[PDB]
Amino acid sequence: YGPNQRAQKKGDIILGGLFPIHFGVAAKDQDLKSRPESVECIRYNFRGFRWLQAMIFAIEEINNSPNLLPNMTLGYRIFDTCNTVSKALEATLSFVAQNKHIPSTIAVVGATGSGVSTAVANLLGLFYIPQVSYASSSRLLSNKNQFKSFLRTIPNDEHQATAMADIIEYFRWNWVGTIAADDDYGRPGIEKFREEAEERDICIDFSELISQYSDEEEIQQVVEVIQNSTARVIVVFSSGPDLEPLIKEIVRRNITGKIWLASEAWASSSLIAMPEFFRVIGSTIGFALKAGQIPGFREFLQKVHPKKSANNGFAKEFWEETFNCYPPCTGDENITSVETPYMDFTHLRISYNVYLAVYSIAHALQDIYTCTPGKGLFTNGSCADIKKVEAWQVLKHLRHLNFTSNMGEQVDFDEFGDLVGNYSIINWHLSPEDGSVVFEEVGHYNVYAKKGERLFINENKILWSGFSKEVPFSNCSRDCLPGTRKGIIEGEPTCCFECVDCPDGEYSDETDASACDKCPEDYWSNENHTSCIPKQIEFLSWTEPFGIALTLFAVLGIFLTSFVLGVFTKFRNTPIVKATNRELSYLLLFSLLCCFSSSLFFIGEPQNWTCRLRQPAFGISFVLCISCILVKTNRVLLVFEWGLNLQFLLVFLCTFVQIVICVIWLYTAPPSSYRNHELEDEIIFITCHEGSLMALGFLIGYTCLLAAICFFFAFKSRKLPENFNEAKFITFSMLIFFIVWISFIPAYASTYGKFVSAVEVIAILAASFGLLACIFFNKVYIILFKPSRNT
Amino acid sequence: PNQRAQKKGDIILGGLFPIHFGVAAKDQDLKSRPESVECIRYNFRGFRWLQAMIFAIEEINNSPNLLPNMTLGYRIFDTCNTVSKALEATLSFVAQNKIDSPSTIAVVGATGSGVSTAVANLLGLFYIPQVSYASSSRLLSNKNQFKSFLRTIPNDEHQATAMADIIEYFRWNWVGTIAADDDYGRPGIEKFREEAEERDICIDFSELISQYSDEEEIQQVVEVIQNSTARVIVVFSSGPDLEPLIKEIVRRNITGKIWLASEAWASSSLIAMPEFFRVIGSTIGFALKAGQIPGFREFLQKVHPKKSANNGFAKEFWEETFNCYLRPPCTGDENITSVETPYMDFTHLRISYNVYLAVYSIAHALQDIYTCTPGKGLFTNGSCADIKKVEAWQVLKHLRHLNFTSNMGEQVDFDEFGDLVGNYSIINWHLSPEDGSVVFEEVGHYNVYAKKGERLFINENKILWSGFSKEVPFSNCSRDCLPGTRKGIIEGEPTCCFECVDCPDGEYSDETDASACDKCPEDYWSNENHTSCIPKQIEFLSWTEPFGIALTLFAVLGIFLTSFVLGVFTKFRNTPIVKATNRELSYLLLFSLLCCFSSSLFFIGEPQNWTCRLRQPAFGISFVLCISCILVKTNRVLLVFEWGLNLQFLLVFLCTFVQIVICVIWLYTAPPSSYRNHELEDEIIFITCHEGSLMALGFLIGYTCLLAAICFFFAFKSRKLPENFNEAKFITFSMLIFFIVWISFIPAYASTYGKFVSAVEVIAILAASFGLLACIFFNKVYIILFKPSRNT
Ligand SMILES: *[C@@H]1O[C@H](CO)[C@@H](O[C@@H]2O[C@H](CO)[C@@H](O)[C@H](O)[C@H]2NC(C)=O)[C@H](O)[C@H]1NC(C)=O
Ligand SMILES: *[C@@H]1O[C@H](CO)[C@@H](O[C@@H]2O[C@H](CO)[C@@H](O)[C@H](O)[C@H]2NC(C)=O)[C@H](O)[C@H]1NC(C)=O
Ligand SMILES: *[C@@H]1O[C@H](CO)[C@@H](O[C@@H]2O[C@H](CO)[C@@H](O)[C@H](O)[C@H]2NC(C)=O)[C@H](O)[C@H]1NC(C)=O
Ligand SMILES: *[C@@H]1O[C@H](CO)[C@@H](O[C@@H]2O[C@H](CO)[C@@H](O)[C@H](O)[C@H]2NC(C)=O)[C@H](O)[C@H]1NC(C)=O
Ligand SMILES: C[C@@H](N[C@H]1CCN(c2ccc(CC(=O)O)cc2)C1)c1cccc2ccccc12
Ligand SMILES: C[C@@H](N[C@H]1CCN(c2ccc(CC(=O)O)cc2)C1)c1cccc2ccccc12
Ligand SMILES: N[C@@H](Cc1c[nH]c2ccccc12)C(=O)O
Ligand SMILES: N[C@@H](Cc1c[nH]c2ccccc12)C(=O)O
Ligand SMILES: *[C@@H]1O[C@H](CO)[C@@H](O)[C@H](O)[C@H]1NC(C)=O
Ligand SMILES: *[C@@H]1O[C@H](CO)[C@@H](O)[C@H](O)[C@H]1NC(C)=O
Ligand SMILES: *[C@@H]1O[C@H](CO)[C@@H](O)[C@H](O)[C@H]1NC(C)=O
Ligand SMILES: *[C@@H]1O[C@H](CO)[C@@H](O)[C@H](O)[C@H]1NC(C)=O
Ligand SMILES: *[C@@H]1O[C@H](CO)[C@@H](O)[C@H](O)[C@H]1NC(C)=O
Ligand SMILES: *[C@@H]1O[C@H](CO)[C@@H](O)[C@H](O)[C@H]1NC(C)=O
Ligand SMILES: [Ca+2]
Ligand SMILES: [Ca+2]
Ligand SMILES: [Ca+2]
Ligand SMILES: [Ca+2]
Ligand SMILES: [Ca+2]
Ligand SMILES: [Ca+2]
Ligand SMILES: [Cl-]
Ligand SMILES: [Cl-]
Repeated sequence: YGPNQRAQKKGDIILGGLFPIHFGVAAKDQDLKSRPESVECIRYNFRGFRWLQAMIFAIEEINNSPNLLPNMTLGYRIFDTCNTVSKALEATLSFVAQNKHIPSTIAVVGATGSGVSTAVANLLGLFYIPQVSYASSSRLLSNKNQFKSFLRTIPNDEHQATAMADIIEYFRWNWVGTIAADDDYGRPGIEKFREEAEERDICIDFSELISQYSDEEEIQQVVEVIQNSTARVIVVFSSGPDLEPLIKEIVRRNITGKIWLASEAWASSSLIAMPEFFRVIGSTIGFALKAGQIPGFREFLQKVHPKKSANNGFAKEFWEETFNCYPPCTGDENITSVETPYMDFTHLRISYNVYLAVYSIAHALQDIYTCTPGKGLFTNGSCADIKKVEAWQVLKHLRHLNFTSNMGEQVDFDEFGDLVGNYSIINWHLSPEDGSVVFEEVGHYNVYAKKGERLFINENKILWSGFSKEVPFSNCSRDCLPGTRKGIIEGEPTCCFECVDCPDGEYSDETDASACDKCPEDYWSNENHTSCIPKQIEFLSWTEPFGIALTLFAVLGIFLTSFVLGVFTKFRNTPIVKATNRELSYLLLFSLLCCFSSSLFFIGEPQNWTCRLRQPAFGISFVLCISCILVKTNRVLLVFEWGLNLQFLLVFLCTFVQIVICVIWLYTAPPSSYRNHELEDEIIFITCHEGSLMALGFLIGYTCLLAAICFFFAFKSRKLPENFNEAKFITFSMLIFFIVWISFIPAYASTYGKFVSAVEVIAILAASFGLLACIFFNKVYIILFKPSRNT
Repeated sequence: PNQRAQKKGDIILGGLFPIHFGVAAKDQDLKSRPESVECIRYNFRGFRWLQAMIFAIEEINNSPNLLPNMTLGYRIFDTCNTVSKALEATLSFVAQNKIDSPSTIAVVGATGSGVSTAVANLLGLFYIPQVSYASSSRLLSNKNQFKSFLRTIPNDEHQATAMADIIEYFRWNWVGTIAADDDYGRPGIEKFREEAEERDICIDFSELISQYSDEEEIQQVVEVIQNSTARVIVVFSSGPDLEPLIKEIVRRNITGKIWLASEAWASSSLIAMPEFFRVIGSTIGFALKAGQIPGFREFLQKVHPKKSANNGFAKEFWEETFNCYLRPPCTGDENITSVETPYMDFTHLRISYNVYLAVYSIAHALQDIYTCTPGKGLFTNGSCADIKKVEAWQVLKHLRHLNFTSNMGEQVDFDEFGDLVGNYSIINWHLSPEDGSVVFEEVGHYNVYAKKGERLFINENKILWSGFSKEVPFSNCSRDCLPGTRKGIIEGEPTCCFECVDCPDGEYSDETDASACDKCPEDYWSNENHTSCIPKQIEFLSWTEPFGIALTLFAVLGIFLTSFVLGVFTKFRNTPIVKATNRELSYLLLFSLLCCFSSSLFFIGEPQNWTCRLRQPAFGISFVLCISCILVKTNRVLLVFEWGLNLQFLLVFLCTFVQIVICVIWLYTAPPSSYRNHELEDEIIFITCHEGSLMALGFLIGYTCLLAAICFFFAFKSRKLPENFNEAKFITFSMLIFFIVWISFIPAYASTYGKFVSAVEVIAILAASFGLLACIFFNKVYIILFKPSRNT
């Protein structure tokens, strides 16, 4: 006969009912020293009584409506579960009694716990009795090979975990921790969330299991792992009662920084949503089912009375727990005078599910009632009769039930027995009028939209941590700027890293970089390694300051030479001084002008033209000059041997020799004007590799031997003072030439491109200048100052 | 139910065994009234288990001491591995208590964690002891919900720990998981995921299966298995819930993986088939420890459908064995020893022993109830119960405090969670050479009593991989990191597969699998392979150095020449024939030159503050002395312009001090610093000497050069006064050589590093002073060695 505290009402058809009027049982572990007696449940739950009242109201409204099942009445045998499996199981045993004078229940609306409903459906489905639950939302109840006769008016919990992952990815967090009740409601949900979050590149720090029967040390361990971690977001998948101990311990230890992502079961629970817990838990964003509309329901709630309820048996205990009677009292108080979750509501969510379940079973019964004897759902097109209806026929009609909810909706269960709905997203607020926690809706989750466009959050209503209004930071490691790269911290997950600076020559312009990048050769990483500033190029320039000095020196040399040439041109036909060789004079002067001009080739970038011309350019020009001044010496060879052609002919041997060398590189290995940087790695010199070294040596040596013979012959006879004994002058000249080159070799041996070229040009320009000077200074002086030209 | 094994007695036990493997797959669309479902495939192992229970019961009934005059009856049913059959059997068990709101006292068995949960939810309602023998889920240890559930099989958390330990023992880190979607696979796989994740082991994929998943789910699972690179696959499932996946695997011929079997299917007969074995090679599984039930086999060899009225399962057993009918009509004369079945083709009793132990434990609980004495009982006030009217909760209370010895001499004692622990044997699938059946050879041990870390013990010499090879396959996400490289993140992949990037020059990485390169200190530099660093190159002139050798020999030759000429004078040193000049000035100049030369001693090795801060000013003073001496050497027309010739000495001993002045300044203002510098080479450390005070060196050098310059001007302007070979010209040419050398040598000092800088400096000095000495003496020495014409 089941328990004695129950709600009961007769009728042709009887429906079952399991509601959590209490919260749990008295935890007195029977040591079995005596016969174990029936355990007792302890706490009270006004929400559960609201649900039971909703079911009773639905049945009464069905019995009152004249169209749905006329000339037939609905009865019920509603029991209490106290949220435990033992009570539900004894109740269901009282249900299926007559199967194998007692009424035979045809349908069961209840089992609000996914652990409770599992154990109930295991037993009901053995007799094929339809069980229409309203609040059990575990996914395991979708295995229609196990629970053959289980339907539910509440959506499955897959979309809830998906929505949790979507919310976490929307605020751009990647470091969270998960808590789930060690039950059939938290385990599968947390596993689904784990996979959905790992596929979205989200890292999970810790994962713990709790329960209302967990001892104190395990709660200590959980609080420790919560405190010892850096994750700010905590995804809780549990119900009110199985969460209350952890909340009490967290309030006692005063952990304040975290953010709670509430699941639907406890996001609106009065056990948790109280101010003293609110000050500590801070910000909670949770889900909620869609509201309902049961017109005329409040006026039914306001009529509950202990004496006017013979059918209802829990009304007495309700009166007691709400007024503390039997301190005996009157029984004529007002339910509106005290504030309890009973009528302190604005949106009916689970009560609407109970209403809908009762109405769906009534509609299946009507469907069986309005049959046509030819188009039935059973074998041979036959159909069943409502006077001897059995449970399996009602199950058959429920599987194919498809009707219209008074809100103008379509109600029809899937092939997995469940419905589907679109969640509201609420965020906990503190009412400035009362102090109580009030749930304000801030977002929506439509599950029909395509994957990726389902969530809609209105961020300006979310109140963060009570005061501030910017999204808190809950990443593992700080995201560091461009110029740096991620660096593995071994042991830690893929979301936690250090970041190391990029070396020079590599850059990174992106945030969250995986590696730095080498830029092309003529580019180089800048001072912040964020962008390769185009590199600089090494060579002498014309606007260059020291290049300016050099070029002005060259111009002055040419000016002096040409002006002296013109001054001669005054006396150019007064052989008074031209007792020397006129043509040799002009030739030497022009050779010097051109050698000077050669410096044109050392002030800018070398194209093959520039380099391979300039170098041999000096060669020929200076060699001409030297040979000319040399032949300027006494005619000893002429004395030893058809016009003076000889003199010209003489020079026009030596010259060719070196012109010879030029042509060789013209077709063997001409110098290469190319870019070189390997010795600087930051700036690219533009140098000119010698075409054939030893052949340059040969050239220079030939020239120096010509100069050396000139030197020897000018000195050895340097003491024959003819017209101021220019032997000595030219000797001193050739020696200056020697010394300059000598001393300047080192620099050429120990320097890069730029100053190498600069020193080379200085050397040449100045040496030729000195030659010209040493040869003319005296003569010009005398023929400008002492016009004593008779001998 | 109708078919059952029933025997009467004073005390009744219950049993639940999977005689069949499952029910006939047929979906009732409920067009008609549903009827009793039927079971399809036979299970000889379950029948051996049932026979073990019956054998234990009858043997206890035959013992004189254990339950002396009592009698044990039993009512054994079949679960068909489904929940509905078990639940209707249970409803048949609790009929006596159900009528409150043939009473059994205890039930032995569920065989399945789902069946166990569904049964214990109902049995714990009446406090009836349920002693399972194979239910190994961890959810049944929650004694707040399953009050009266005891099991004689170890829990399955140690099994997940053992699997993680095996994986980290064979050095794998890229694995994948498969689980049955029931109360046995899900908790085990979650526990293994935790245990692996804490050991830094990666899990590539994670799937769920069941015997009811249709072709598309299995195809998606096989796609996930194939499109991955993990070789090791852990499987937490039973035989039936794994058979479809195995069929699909053997059809698609996936033939590369390594299977880590859980206990349920490691020794299963549905999976251990020779045809499946070709593609499921290299199977490594767990097993319970063997038992000894003496006299069991002979009891098995007596089954017969006629002489078994208590047992009812014998008829279908014979029909399934001989494939007969009681199509060809059957006859009770066959030989159960002829056909080969999982019934009698066994070698170790592992789950039959658990049934034996469960029955014996219930018997010993009843015994403890029986040999109790008043005042020493366990119930209220020390009171004790009567065995002739024993109730279920009393046997439960006695079972919680049960402690006895097995037939093998071990201590059976249920933990406070109602489960006794045991070791694990570790087997590996082999192929029998004779017939061809799969043979399970024991290759390892797992002791749960040893401390964490030294529990596993594998014998590598017996494991054979893939049938032919004998080296452990490679199943890592990425190949290892060789020395000289470092790990590099791939943005999307998990932590255990990376890339290999090279350490830059200046950093090395000797360790394998290094997360970052290390920079060697100031003294060292990376190798070529960036493996270890070697010391950075030092930079300075050395004495054994070749060019240092050339320099030092030049210095020695200079000193030799000077000193030899000094001695040659010493011959004529008192013949003022040539000494018409100033004797003492002569000696002073010669000594100054010898010492300036000797100064070169300070440019051939590393500078200590001594060396640098002495050498530099060393040249200063020595050469300045020499210059002033030769200078004063010119006739003092200034002296005429101006008590002994002290004046001359005094003269010089002004100028000198000036520069000695400068020295003392750096002596206490900023003396040069002999330090190491490398920033311009980064590979070899020069050992240079930063100037103490630059502009003051400039002042010093300038003072010296102005002295030289006045000497030059005065020697030339009068360079045409040929007194004793007009040495005015000689000394002028000298001072000019000095000038030219310094001029031309400035550039190198301006454009070079340490080493050749010092070398050029020393060359310059040495040679210049040499030339001075020469230009001043060559002629005079020549004449007084060759033309001794000294009269005027
Ligand atoms: C925490 O880490 C995540 C990445 O794991 C960051 O999310 C990125 O945010 C930027 C800016 O919106 C996006 O461009 C990226 O696409 C995001 N990454 C991914 C994978 O979507 C997040 O910004 C970090 N949190 C903070 C405060 O910076
Ligand atoms: C799913 O959430 C969405 C959000 O409103 C609801 O879909 C809307 O319903 C109304 C009426 O059909 C339309 O005006 C909107 O256009 C719909 N939005 C979209 C994107 O289609 C819907 O009501 C929710 N699901 C249920 C069963 O109510
Ligand atoms: C599990 O672990 C070992 C088996 O390897 C058993 O301990 C050994 O038992 C024998 C005899 O009992 C001793 O001689 C050894 O010294 C033991 N070895 C160690 C390391 O202790 C142990 O008995 C097994 N546990 C059970 C319940 O059988
Ligand atoms: C696969 O990855 C693991 C992870 O390191 C490697 O394990 C290492 O193996 C060497 C050799 O014994 C050990 O010295 C290391 O200590 C191990 N690493 C860790 C963190 O324990 C393994 O070597 C890799 N597989 C192969 C074939 O190289
Ligand atoms: C401008 C100069 N040539 C310069 C530039 C190219 N050449 C050179 C020398 C040395 C090295 C490296 C080394 O050996 O250390 C590389 C190049 C020396 C020149 C012009 C005309 C006639 C010359 C007659 C005689 C010497 C020079 C002459
Ligand atoms: C050995 C030499 N001193 C050398 C070495 C140190 N000093 C120096 C010069 C220039 C720079 C950098 C720059 O300005 O480019 C750095 C150091 C020049 C010396 C010895 C004795 C008397 C001297 C009298 C006059 C000049 C030199 C004298
Ligand atoms: N889905 C919840 C049931 C539930 C929904 N809302 C609730 C509110 C309070 C308690 C329980 C619930 C479960 O599986 O347990
Ligand atoms: N322990 C398994 C059942 C099991 C163990 N060993 C077995 C051998 C054969 C069949 C089933 C089993 C479970 O929890 O369900
Ligand atoms: C709890 O922690 C917060 C952190 O600031 C602090 O403000 C508050 O005073 C603490 N309250 C108690 C009771 O410790
Ligand atoms: C309760 O008492 C009466 C009867 O219900 C009602 O009119 C009254 O408004 C209620 N009291 C309050 C404070 O609302
Ligand atoms: C049944 O479902 C269809 C569409 O699915 C809808 O048109 C109809 O209104 C539903 N109800 C009935 C009674 O057909
Ligand atoms: C199956 O896989 C194995 C290994 O690749 C190969 O030898 C064999 O040919 C494949 N096909 C069949 C039918 O076995
Ligand atoms: C047949 O039964 C008996 C056992 O007593 C014996 O002849 C023999 O063992 C059995 N046959 C075979 C092949 O074992
Ligand atoms: C259990 O039995 C053994 C053998 O009598 C004994 O050693 C032990 O003390 C007993 N009690 C416990 C708690 O083990
Ligand atoms: Ca309930
Ligand atoms: Ca990923
Ligand atoms: Ca609640
Ligand atoms: Ca780790
Ligand atoms: Ca079973
Ligand atoms: Ca099996
Ligand atoms: Cl509600
Ligand atoms: Cl076995």
